[PDB]
Amino acid sequence: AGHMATTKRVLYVGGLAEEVDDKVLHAAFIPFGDITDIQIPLDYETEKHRGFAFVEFELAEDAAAAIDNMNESELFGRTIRVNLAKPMRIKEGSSRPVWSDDDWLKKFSGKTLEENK
Amino acid sequence: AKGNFCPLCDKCYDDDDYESKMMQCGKCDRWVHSKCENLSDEMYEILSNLPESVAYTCVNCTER
Ligand SMILES: [Zn+2]
Ligand SMILES: [Zn+2]
Repeated sequence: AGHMATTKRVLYVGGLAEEVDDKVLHAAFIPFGDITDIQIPLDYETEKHRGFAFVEFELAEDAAAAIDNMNESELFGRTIRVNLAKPMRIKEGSSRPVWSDDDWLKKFSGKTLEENK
Repeated sequence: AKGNFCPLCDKCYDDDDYESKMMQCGKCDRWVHSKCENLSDEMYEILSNLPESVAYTCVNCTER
């Protein structure tokens, strides 16, 4: 295993089933170290997530253990993905997210950069 | 209902809202301070700038 940086902030999670909630992400992410926040964004018409969420650790070292082990983990009968989410701090006050992992969140909305202005 | 304001604290629509990192809900018009939601500043900016199809909602459009 390995990573681009250790970080000390929030980290990304994906490949989740819509049945996943913060209680599933907490029980699966707590064995490497203490967690302090978890939130799941939802689709406005169904109140379900598209298999993507966020998690925050109380320690920087235990967050590096999450990306090193949970990236091979499985939930609800399907594989999941985990990675850093610090190198995507939004440039709010100058522009919207279009230059990092936050750009693929826009590609996830459905391309959208063909109308960005 | 649960009030047209942040139910997680006694603060209101006061002028301090600029550093309170406030956000509007996406299926109702209520505003909330993101600091009472235990959200980090970067965490707030992400879930605030998430797409119009999928995003975070207030304590009455979803349980948290
Ligand atoms: Zn508040
Ligand atoms: Zn709402």
